[PDB]
Amino acid sequence: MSEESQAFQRQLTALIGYDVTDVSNVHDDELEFTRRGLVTPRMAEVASRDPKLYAMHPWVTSKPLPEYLWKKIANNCIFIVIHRSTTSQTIKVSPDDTPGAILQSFFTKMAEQDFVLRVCGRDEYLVGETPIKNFQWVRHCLKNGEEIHVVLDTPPDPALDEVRKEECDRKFRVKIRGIDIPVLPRNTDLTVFVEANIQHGQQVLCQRRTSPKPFTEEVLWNVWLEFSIKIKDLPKGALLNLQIYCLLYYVNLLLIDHRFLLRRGEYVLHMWQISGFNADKLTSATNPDKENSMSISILLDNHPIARAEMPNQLRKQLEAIIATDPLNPLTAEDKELLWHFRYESLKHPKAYPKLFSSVKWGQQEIVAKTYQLLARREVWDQSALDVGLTMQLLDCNFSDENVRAIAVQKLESLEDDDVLHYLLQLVQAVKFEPYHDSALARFLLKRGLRNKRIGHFLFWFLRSEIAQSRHYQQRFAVILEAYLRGCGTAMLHDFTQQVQVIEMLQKVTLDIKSLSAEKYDVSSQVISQLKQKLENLQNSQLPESFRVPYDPGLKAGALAIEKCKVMASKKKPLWLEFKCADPTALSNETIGIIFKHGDDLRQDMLILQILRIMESIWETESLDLCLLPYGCISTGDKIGMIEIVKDATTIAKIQQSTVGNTGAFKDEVLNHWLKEKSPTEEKFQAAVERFVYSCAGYCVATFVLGIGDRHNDNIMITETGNLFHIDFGHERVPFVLTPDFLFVMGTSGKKTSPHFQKFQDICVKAYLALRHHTNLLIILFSMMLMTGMPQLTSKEDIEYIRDALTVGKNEEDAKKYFLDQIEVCRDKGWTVQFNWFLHLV
Ligand SMILES: Cc1nc(N)ncc1-c1nc(N2CCOCC2)c2sc(CN3CCN(S(C)(=O)=O)CC3)cc2n1
Repeated sequence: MSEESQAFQRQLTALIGYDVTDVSNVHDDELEFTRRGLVTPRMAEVASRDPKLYAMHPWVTSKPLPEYLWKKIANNCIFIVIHRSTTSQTIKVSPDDTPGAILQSFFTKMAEQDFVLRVCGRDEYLVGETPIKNFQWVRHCLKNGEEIHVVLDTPPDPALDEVRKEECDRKFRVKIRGIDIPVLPRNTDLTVFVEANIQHGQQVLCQRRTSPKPFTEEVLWNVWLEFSIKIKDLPKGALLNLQIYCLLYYVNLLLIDHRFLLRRGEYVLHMWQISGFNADKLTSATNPDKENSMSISILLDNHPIARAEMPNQLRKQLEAIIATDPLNPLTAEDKELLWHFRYESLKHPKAYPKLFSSVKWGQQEIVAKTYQLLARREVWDQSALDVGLTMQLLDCNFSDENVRAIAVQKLESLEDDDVLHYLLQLVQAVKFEPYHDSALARFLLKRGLRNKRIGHFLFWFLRSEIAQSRHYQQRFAVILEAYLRGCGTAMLHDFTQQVQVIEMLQKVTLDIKSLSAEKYDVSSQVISQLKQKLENLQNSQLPESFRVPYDPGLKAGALAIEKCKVMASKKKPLWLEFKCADPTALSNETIGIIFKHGDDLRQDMLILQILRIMESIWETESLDLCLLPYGCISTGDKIGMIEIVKDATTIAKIQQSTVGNTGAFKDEVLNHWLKEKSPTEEKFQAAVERFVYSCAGYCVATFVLGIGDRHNDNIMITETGNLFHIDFGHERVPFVLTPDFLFVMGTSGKKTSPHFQKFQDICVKAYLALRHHTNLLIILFSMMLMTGMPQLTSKEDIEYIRDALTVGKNEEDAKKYFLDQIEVCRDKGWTVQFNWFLHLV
């Protein structure tokens, strides 16, 4: 390597948080093979992308402009203000106008083709052949009733984006020699055995055990486990799962490797423990900690890898099967039915998941017929993209390259707008890939290199996992390094600044938790310290500026120390606020961010993101439920940052405001509070207006996910009437619709107001509109559970959501069912709200 070539990797490693060159936690070369694998897709994409558009990353959408935003223009005319030094002219514009089309208009109307229309305050540009109606920023503006302010400045230089110059029939069998652990201790000497399983996509193909022996730090068997599957019947991506019961430890090994070579020889694998089903169990990675872990020792010794129409009534039997949720499990009679009629099943795209689950992948001949089936793909290829189907075929139930590859094929037609919607879940879905290199891994790579916004979020999502997942940090690290090597020095520089900032801040956050009561209230001595230490960074540490990781358009400047604090929580998160480093920004409002250690924010991200998906699903049907999914990025182990929504108050505090007698609750306060924060009667009804939708919004969403049973503290509202929930870190009620809410709406205990009619009316559309994507939500959710929560019941836990969405019912029985939830609120008022801790001591 070149000397300076090695100062780079060094750079890359500290941007990643893992050393992708290290080879001390491998027993083969699949990861290095995969660094090399991706060089071609990396370069292929770097080469093909437009320098000048990649530079500006215009945020754009082909979707139609929703009905609700259409009424927001009663004139087929849009007002775009333009700024240059002092003065600023305003220009009438048409929804269909174009950036070029108005730079030209601007010059004409003025008593040249080498500038650009940027936004004030942001690195967000209005550039390229898009209708102005189709720029995200513009659609966001019309929503909130804000003028569209744009500065005329010169395009950024593609030079800065430059990328550094790239330089038998034998039954299979396995010999278990022994296990070994440095220190077992627990209590009683329960016997112990191994469980050797041959798995494909969680499907078990075969199973064997060893004579149970009482637990001792060393245990030797020398035993050959004689499997039933034939060496030649082994399918690609087939794991030898090895397990230790007394379930204490597990480890995996791909039996067929990354060059289609059957595995062979001695292996000494270091096993993972079990914390007092989920995707960590599937990992091909071994435990880096070779000092404390249990160890299994094994030996392989065993290469290649080369008409008629249905009756009228089975057809119906089949169509029934195909017409059922992603969970409703298949019986052998189902499975044999889908298979005998592979070809009729193939004419229906929605059958595909179920159909490829009906494959016996422990048989060369039947896998072989499957690929023939995949060959003749005319009908799948033609179909519209169902992100649901696509995702179901990427989950843990499929471990065949070819199945998975045809799903990723289907993603290719997603525009960035949508890639951003599903990016997080796709990145988590990489966990279910048998092999480090993969269609999906290469697709995520392509799309981040093609679009700086996707590149940005892709970086954090990957860095988030590497940082806190030993099971997958290796595989993800290889993919990030892949990314980082083609994003350009422009971006590499932003990531370096961002990584600096957050690391300094995370120092400050933990040092503050250590110095404070186990929970009780911030001392004055903390307020001193916190402000003191921030100033101690504000000088010659904190970089000048940095992109806000949850909003990469926004560049934070210097801290506003006066406005910083430690939050009186229980953990001690930081309430930090920054000046905006952009002078062009037509405001003085700071950029608030919270920094928390002690909550696993990955759950929060996952939830915030589903929330976004919901908001776009209602977009498809012309509905706007005014959610407020604030930004929240996970950065490390139980540690990350959070956006501060401006001018929002907890509902707890608006109640607790008036005495706040631990729980004496009054129905009047909210509506009063709104008028206080509303100077004119005008802006008030607009607040009541929003509340209705915002409230309606969260009632539906919150219920569906089964996180609707929450305390006051964790629900906030803006001075401007937007209600929202927070803190989605992990008798009853369906959701929170307290009498104080209903008061704003007009009701007061088993009555009906004009606005409450409205409320119900909204909720029902919203509930119905979501059921139009039942499949989508069931798959997103269940994937959430496997890759995001603790170890879950791969039946019991997920089952809730099916019920919530009232699967297998008509719209009436379902609308009814929801209205009944509305009622269980009006029957319990404050009771569990009041019950929300009456427990304290
Ligand atoms: C902590 C946390 N963890 C997780 N995972 N998720 C969310 C939150 C979270 N986020 C908040 N945001 C501020 C508004 O924008 C959105 C975020 C707030 S405000 C609050 C009310 N408070 C403001 C006043 N103070 S104080 C005196 O500490 O400043 C009490 C807390 C508690 C709270 N908790």
